Amino acid sequence: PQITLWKRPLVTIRIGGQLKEALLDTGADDTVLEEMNLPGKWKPKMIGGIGGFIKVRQYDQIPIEICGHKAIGTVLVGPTPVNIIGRNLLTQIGCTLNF
Amino acid sequence: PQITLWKRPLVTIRIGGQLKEALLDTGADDTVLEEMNLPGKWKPKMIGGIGGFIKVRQYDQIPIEICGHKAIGTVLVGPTPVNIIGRNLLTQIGCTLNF
Ligand SMILES: CC[C@H](C)CN(C[C@@H](O)[C@H](Cc1ccccc1)NC(=O)OC[C@H](C)C(=O)OC)S(=O)(=O)c1ccc(OC)cc1
Repeated sequence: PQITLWKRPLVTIRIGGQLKEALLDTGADDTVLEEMNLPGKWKPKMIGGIGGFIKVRQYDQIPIEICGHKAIGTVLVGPTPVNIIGRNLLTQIGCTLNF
Repeated sequence: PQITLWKRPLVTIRIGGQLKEALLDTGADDTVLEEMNLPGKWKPKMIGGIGGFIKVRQYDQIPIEICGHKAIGTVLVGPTPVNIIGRNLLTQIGCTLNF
């Protein structure tokens, strides 16, 4: 598909047995999801953006389906105001910027 | 061009006669550049990201040439972690997401 940018590029993702709305975010190196109690091991991490840093939990090898395209990789979980699909998963679903 | 996402989508922009590197950021509503001087009146504004809120200066109707494509629109200036081209200008240059 092609997604224009008049509005936020929110799409449906499926992770850990839940469907969620998330931004397709070319400015995000990593994928950052709203607080959720995912199973398995994790590592603490702090990530920085506008306003400063937040603390997140890094889960690896998590299956995430994005608009019917399967992905698997690292997901960071923490108190973000929006779910963010970052480049680590965008590349896996074949996403490019075009102009 | 078509830009893949295995690396950060950084491009050269021209603004006020100066060349800068900036990130094509589909998760940013607005364009925000690190501290710099721009001519004309500005309005104080606050914007919020993953780490909270910052104060910025809002300059309106500013020409920016982004990887050879012309835009004229709102540019925020303040303590962003990196130079960001957001959707307000991405739309002007005809940028879409494709997968
Ligand atoms: C440093 C470049 C940018 C700021 C990184 N961020 C991605 C941005 O696309 C980020 C995504 C986001 C949107 C809304 C609320 C919170 C986050 N955009 C963002 O902060 O936009 C804030 C507002 C809406 C704006 O337009 O400001 C100019 S991030 O902070 O969300 C982020 C940081 C590290 C990551 O992985 C290491 C992933 C995401």
